Order: sequence, then structure tokens, then C-alpha cells
Amino acid sequence: RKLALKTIDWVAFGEIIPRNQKAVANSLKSWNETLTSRLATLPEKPPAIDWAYYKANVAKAGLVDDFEKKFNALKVPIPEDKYTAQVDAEEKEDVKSCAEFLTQSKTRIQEYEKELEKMRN
Amino acid sequence: EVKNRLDYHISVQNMMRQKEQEHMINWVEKRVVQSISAQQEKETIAKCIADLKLLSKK
Repeated sequence: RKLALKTIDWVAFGEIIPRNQKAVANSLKSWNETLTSRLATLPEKPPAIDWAYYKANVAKAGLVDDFEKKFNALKVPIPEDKYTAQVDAEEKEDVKSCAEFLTQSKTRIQEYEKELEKMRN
Repeated sequence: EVKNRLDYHISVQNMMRQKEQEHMINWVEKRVVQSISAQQEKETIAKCIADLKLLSKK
């Protein structure tokens, strides 16, 4: 429903925890699994009442019918974000990860390989 | 939560109607069960149909 795999993730996750969150992720993994199995189970929506039987055969229908109208008119919101600029601090952390490590390290490796030439000998 | 309100009223009316039904029934039947000697002919029709048994069984 709500989640998905992105990359390689529930396994590939847990092992690997950037130090600036590292400790958190260990705890967070197990929390997530709890949410995962829970959500998958729940019902998604109930039935929606057979009015015909109830209206006819609950003959206090002044009450029933008024409550009916209020129920049928009854509108519903959604839950709330709170925690999803983490989603976006992601693209930031993704810079840090590649370019910030990618680049500096690629220049480092540049030297290690050029030095490989002579030390064949 | 919507159902919970409704079915209570239905159930109460249903049980209430049975507790009327029984209570009226025994009271009516326990009052009026007298006129059998006044109208004998519920046993005369017993003997009528009973003659159409005593003849019409075999």
C-alpha cells in the first residue's frame, strides 16, 4: 500500500547507517517492520450498510433517516505529513554521498592508480 | 460506530414487541377462555367433523 522498495532496501538498509544518523537507523529498521506487517493486515474499507432493510424495518425512521442524511453527507479528510522533508534532505544527503565523496575520492584513486604503474617494478 | 446506534433501537423494539406479545397473549387468553358451555357447538362441530372422521377416516 503506502510503502515500496526504491533501490534494494529492507535488507540493504539495515546494515548501513550513515554515522550522522547511524545509531538511529538500527532502531528505526525494526519500527518500520512493525508498521509494515500491521498495515498489510488491516482492512482497507468496511462495507457500506444496506439502508433498504434498516430504513424499512427500523420503523423509528424519523431518527434513522435523519441520522442517515448526516452520515451520507459526512465528509472525511486525510492524515498528516510531518516528516518528509527527510525525503528531500535525501537529495541533499545524496549530493554528500556522491559528489562530496565521489569527487574527492575519485581524485584520490587517481593518484593511487598512477603510482601503480611504477610499482609493477 | 454508525451501526451501533441503530441496531440497539431495532433490538429493543423487537424484544419489547415480544414482551408485549406474550403479556397481552396470556392476559387475553387467561381472561377470555370461557364460553364453551355457552357455545357447546365447538364440540358439536367436533362431533360434526368427528363424524366426518368416524365415517371419513376410512
